[PDB]
Amino acid sequence: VPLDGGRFATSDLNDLYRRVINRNNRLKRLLDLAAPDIIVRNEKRMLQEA
Amino acid sequence: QYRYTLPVKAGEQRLLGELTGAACATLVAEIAERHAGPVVLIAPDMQNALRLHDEISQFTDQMVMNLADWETLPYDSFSPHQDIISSRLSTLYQLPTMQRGVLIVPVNTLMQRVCPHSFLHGHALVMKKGQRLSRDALRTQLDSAGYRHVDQVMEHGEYATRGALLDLFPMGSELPYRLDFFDDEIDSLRVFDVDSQRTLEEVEAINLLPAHEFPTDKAAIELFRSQWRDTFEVKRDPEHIYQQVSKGTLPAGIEYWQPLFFSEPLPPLFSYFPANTLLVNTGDLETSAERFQADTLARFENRGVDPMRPLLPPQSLWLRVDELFSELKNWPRVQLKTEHLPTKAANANLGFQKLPDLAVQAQQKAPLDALRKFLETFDGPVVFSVESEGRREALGELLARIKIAPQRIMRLDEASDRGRYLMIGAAEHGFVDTVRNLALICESDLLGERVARRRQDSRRTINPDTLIRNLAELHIGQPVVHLEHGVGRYAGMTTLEAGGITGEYLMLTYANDAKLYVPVSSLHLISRYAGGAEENAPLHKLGGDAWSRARQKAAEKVRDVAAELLDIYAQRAAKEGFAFKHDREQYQLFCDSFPFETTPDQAQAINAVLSDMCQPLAMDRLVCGDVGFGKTEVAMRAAFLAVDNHKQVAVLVPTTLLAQQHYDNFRDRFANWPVRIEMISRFRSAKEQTQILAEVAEGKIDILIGTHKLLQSDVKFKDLGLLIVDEEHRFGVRHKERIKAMRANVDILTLTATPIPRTLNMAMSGMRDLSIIATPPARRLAVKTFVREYDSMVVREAILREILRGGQVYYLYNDVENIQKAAERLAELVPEARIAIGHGQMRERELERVMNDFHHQRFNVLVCTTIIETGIDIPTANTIIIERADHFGLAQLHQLRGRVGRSHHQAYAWLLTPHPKAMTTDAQKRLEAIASLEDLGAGFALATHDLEIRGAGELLGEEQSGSMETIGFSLYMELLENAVDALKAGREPSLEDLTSQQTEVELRMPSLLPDDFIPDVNTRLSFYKRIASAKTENELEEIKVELIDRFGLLPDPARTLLDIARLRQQAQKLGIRKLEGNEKGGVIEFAEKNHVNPAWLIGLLQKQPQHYRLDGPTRLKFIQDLSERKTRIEWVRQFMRELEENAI
Ligand SMILES: Nc1ncnc2c1ncn2[C@@H]1O[C@H](COP(=O)(O)OP(=O)(O)O)[C@@H](O)[C@H]1O
Ligand SMILES: [Mg+2]
Repeated sequence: VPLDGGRFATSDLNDLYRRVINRNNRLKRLLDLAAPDIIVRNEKRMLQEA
Repeated sequence: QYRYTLPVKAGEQRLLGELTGAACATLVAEIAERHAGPVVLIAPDMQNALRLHDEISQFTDQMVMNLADWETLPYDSFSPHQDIISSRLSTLYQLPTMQRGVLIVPVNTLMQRVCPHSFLHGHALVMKKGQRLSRDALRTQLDSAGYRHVDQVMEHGEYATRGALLDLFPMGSELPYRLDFFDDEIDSLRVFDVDSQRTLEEVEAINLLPAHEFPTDKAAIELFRSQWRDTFEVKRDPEHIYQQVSKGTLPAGIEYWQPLFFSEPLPPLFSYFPANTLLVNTGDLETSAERFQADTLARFENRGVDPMRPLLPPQSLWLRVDELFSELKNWPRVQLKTEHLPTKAANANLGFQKLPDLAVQAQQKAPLDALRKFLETFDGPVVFSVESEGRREALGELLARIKIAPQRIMRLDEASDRGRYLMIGAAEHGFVDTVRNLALICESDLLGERVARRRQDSRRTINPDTLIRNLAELHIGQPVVHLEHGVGRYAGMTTLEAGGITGEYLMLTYANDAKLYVPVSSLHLISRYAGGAEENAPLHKLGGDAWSRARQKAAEKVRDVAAELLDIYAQRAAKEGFAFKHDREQYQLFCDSFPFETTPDQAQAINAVLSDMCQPLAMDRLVCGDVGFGKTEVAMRAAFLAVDNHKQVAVLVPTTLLAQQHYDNFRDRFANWPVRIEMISRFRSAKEQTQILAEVAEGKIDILIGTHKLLQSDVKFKDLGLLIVDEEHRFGVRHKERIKAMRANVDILTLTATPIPRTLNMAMSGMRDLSIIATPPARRLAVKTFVREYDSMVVREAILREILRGGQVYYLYNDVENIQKAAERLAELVPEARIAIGHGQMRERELERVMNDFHHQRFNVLVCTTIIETGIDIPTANTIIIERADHFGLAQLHQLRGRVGRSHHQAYAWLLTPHPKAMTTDAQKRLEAIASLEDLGAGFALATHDLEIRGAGELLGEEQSGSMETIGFSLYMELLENAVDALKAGREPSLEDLTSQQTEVELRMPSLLPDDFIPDVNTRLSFYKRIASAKTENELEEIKVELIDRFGLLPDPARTLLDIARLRQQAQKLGIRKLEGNEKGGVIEFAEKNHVNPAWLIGLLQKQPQHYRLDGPTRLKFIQDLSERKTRIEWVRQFMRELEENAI
C-alpha cells in the first residue's frame, strides 16, 4: 500500500520473500556453474538462514 | 702468498681490521679457499647473514649454506611451516662431517638448543637396492617416523603406497623417490619429478630423516605428559595444549616445547660442529647475543602469563650468553672488525680502505668525471662486479662514454697488474686493497645518494620598496600582504597560547573578519601593500573556496550510454561469432612446451575456453579466481589457439607494468613458436608507435599487448579475433566497449581476481559465462591475516617479526602529506628498521630508484601508498601492514592481501583498524567479510559478498557497483531481442560504424536526446540512426517535425543534436574533417582536397590574428570567448556559411 508520497509501505513479508528468492537464484546459478564446494556451502548456509 | 695466519687452538683469537663493506666476503672467501676445515661464519644478525649468503658465492665456488631459522620470535605462536624444517635438520645431518665449505649462522640460531644426535641418528635410516624389507613394514616404519600418507605427494614429509608401488619424499634430500616393492623387498630406487611424475633415473641407496625436530609417537607423547605433570600444571580445556596433544594434534606454537619431548637437556649444537672447525665473527657478538637474550626474557615475562599455554624458562630452551661465551672457547675464532686495531700478535690490520667518491651526476656536463679521473690515475687492477647480466649492459655504454671495455673474469685472483675487469655477483660497496692495490667499484658506488628536494624561495626578493624592512612601526589598520594568503588589514600585537606555550602574534583581519595570526618570529612572511592603495586596498578571504566551489553538480549526461551499450550488445547478438579450428597434436605441442602440469580446475577452465572458443558463438567468459592461481596460462593457451588461425589476439591490461609483464612472459613462452608480439604504452616513443600501428594495420603483428593506448581510436586491426582483458576491475565501462565497438563479434575473454558487482551480476544472470578457478598448482601456502585495533606494540612486534626473519615489510599509509611524518614516527617506534618512503607523487625516477633499492634489500620497511597495488613483487617482502583498513575497497584489500607471498615463506597481512565505534557500518561489514572467509580460493567469495553490499549498477549503462533502481533483467532481454529484430530486418548499418562516416563535431555540450523527453530507449536509438544517416537539411527538419508530432517540443540538447547534424552535412560537403569549439575557442581541420579559400584565410588571419591562427595548412585555432553555446553555434554557423561562398 502507498504512503501517499510516491512511496509504498514496507510489508515485511515481501522483504523476507525477496531475500529468499535472491538467495535461491544465486544458489541455482552456482549449481549451474559447478562451483567449488566452499562458496556453494556458504550460499546454502545463508539460504537456510534466510 | 698469504697475508695472515690461520689459528688452530682451543679459544684463541685472530683480529683482522681496517675492513669495510663487501671485503669481509673476500676475506672469508680466501679463508674457505685456504683452510682445511669447515668454516662457520656467525653473523651478528640474520638480516646481515642473508646478505652474506649472496656475496660469498660471488667470491668463491666453495659450497655454502645457511642454517634455516624458524621465522617466528622466541615464544611466538606459529609453527615454522615445516618446509623450513626440511631444510634445517638436513644441515644437521651433514654438520657432523663436512671437510670444507662454509655455513652461515646468525646468533639467534647459534644459541638455540637443538635435538640430540640420539633422536636424529636413531630415526634416520637407509634404503638400498637389496634389502629384504617388507612393504607395509616400511610403511609402518614411515608411520613411526611420523610422515604423512597422501596420494598426491608434492611437498616434504609426504608418502604414498599403492599395492606394490611406493613413493616418499625424504626430509633430508630434495627430490622424491619411488620404490616398487616386490616379494616384500625393495627393487627400485627411482627418482621421479614433482612435475613430470616420471622416473628421471635410478639410484642404488638413499637416506631418510624423520618427521621433524622432535619425536611424535605415543611413547614420546606419554613422556611429554609425564614431564608436563612434573614441571607445569594441567587444566582441562580443549585449547590447553596439554590435553590438546593428549588428543594427538600438535598445536601452533609447539616448537617452543622442545625440551619436554626429549627427557634430556638439549645440546647447544656445538657438539654438531666437527672437531677441527674454525669460527669467524662479524661485528660484535657480546652486544647482539645479549640484546637477543634480553628480548627473549622481556617477551617471556610478557607471555609468562595466560596459564592456558604457559611457557618454559629460557635457561633450558635457549643458551645464556655467559654459557655461549664460555663454550666458544673450544673453537678458534677470527674476528673481522671494521675498525683500526692498534697492534699485537694474532692481530693483523689489512689495508682494505675506502674508495674515493666516484659519484656520477648529469648536472655537470661530464657525468663520469670522478670515474674517468680515478681510473686513469690508478695504478692497479679495477673490477666492477655488476649484479645482473642485463645490468652489465648498463656498464657497457656508460664505460663507453670514456671508452672503457673491461674483461670478464670469474675469480678475483684473475686480476692482473693493471686493467679493467667485470664479473657477476651481489656485492654492494667497493674498496681498495693496498697490499695488491685492487679496486672494487660496485653498482651502488656510482648511484650513491638518494635526493629529495623540489623548490624554494620564488618571490623572496626581500629588498623591494614594498617589504617595509620589517620596521614594526606601522600604525594599526594599514593594509598588509601575506605571501601565502593575501591582502588584509593589520590589527596589532596579540598574545595567544598554542598548547601550553605563550606567544605574540600579528592580528590580520581579512574579509568577513576571519582573523589570521602569524608569529613575530616569522615577520619575513609580511610585506607592505605594493599597489600604493593603502586607503583603497581589497580584502581577500583566507585560503579561498576550497569546498564551496564544489557545490556545482549536474553537467547533464554529456552523452547518454543507455542508448549506446544497447546498440553494442545488439551488434553482438545479431551477428554470429567466428569459427576457430583446434588441431589435437598441433595444439598439444603447445601444451607440451608448457613446462608444468595443470590442476583439475585449470583443466576445467581450459576445456570450457577451448570448447566455447572453437564454436561459432561469441565468447563472453570470466576466469575469476584468486591471485597466484595460474589464470594467465589459460589466456595464453587461448591466444595460441587464436594465433593458429592468424586472428590477431589483443591483450589489454590496466597498467604499463602489467603490460611489460605480459609482454616478456608471452615473448619468452612463444620464443620457440614463430610469432611476433609487442607491448604498447607511453613507454614506447611516438617514433616507434607510428611504426607499430602501421605494422598492425598490414597485419604483421599477431599479438599486441598494451594499456589504454589501444582504445584511443587509432589502432586499426586488420582482423581482430580475441580480446583478452586482464584485471577487469580498474577498467571502467566503455573502456571494455571502445574495443568491442570496432568489431561486433569479438570473442571476449576477461580474466580477473575480484569482479566488480555489475560484471559479477551480469555473469550470474547467464549473460556472461563464468568459470571459477581454485586449487592452486603448487601447494601454495595461504597468507594469514589479522584484524586488530591499531596498537603501537602489535605493529612493532609484526615489524620485528618480519625483519629478524629477513624480509621486507609493506607499510601501507595511503597518504602523501602525512607519510613524510609517518616515516620518522615509525623510525622512532622501531629503531631496528631501515625505513624509506615511496609514493605516487615522487618524481617517477626516485620512485624506480626506491623500487630497485627494494629488490636488493638495501632497506627493510617501505612506508608506501597504494602504488604497490600494481606490485613489482620481490621474494623477501612478506608482511603487509595496512595502517587504515577502515576505508579501502574490499577488492583492493583482497588484492593487496595477495601481493605478499610468492615463496615458501609464510606471509602475514595485518589489517589495522581504528576503534570499532569509529569506523562506518560499511567499513564494519567489509571487515568481517575479509576476516571470516579466509582460506584458499577466497577471491570469488569476496566479490560475491561485495555484491549485495554495494549492489549491481545499472545494467545498460556505465557506473558499475551501484544500488540504483534502474531497468530490470526481464526488460533488458526484451530490449535486446527487439533491437536484434529491428537490426536484422531492414538494411540498417551499425551506429559506431557510421561514426566512420561521421566528422568530429565536438563542442563539449549536452547534445543528445534526453531520457525524460523520450522514455523508451529503442525509439531513441532509432532516432539516433535516422538523424545520423540523413543527408539533407529538409530531411533533418522532417525528422524535427516528426519529433513535434510524436513527442512535441524539443529540449535544448535535442535541437543541438539536430543542428550539429546540420553542421555535419555541409561540413562533409566542405571536407571539414574535424572541428572542435569550446568556451574560449577551438580548432577546425579540413580535408586536403578542400575548398578553403587561400585569399579568404589570409584575409581572416591578417585582420584578426588574436582570434584566428593557422598552425598548418588546414588546422585553424580560433580563440573566441564563446561563453554561451548559443553564441558558439551562431559563430560557427555564420563562419562556415561565409566559408561556402569562399568555397571554390
Ligand atoms: N603447474 C604449475 N606449476 C608451477 N607453477 C605454476 C603452475 N601453474 C601456474 N604456476 C605459477 O603461477 C603463476 C601464475 O600467475 P598468473 O596467472 O600469471 O597471474 P595471477 O597471479 O593473477 O594468477 C606463475 O608465476 C606460475 O609460475
Ligand atoms: Mg594476471
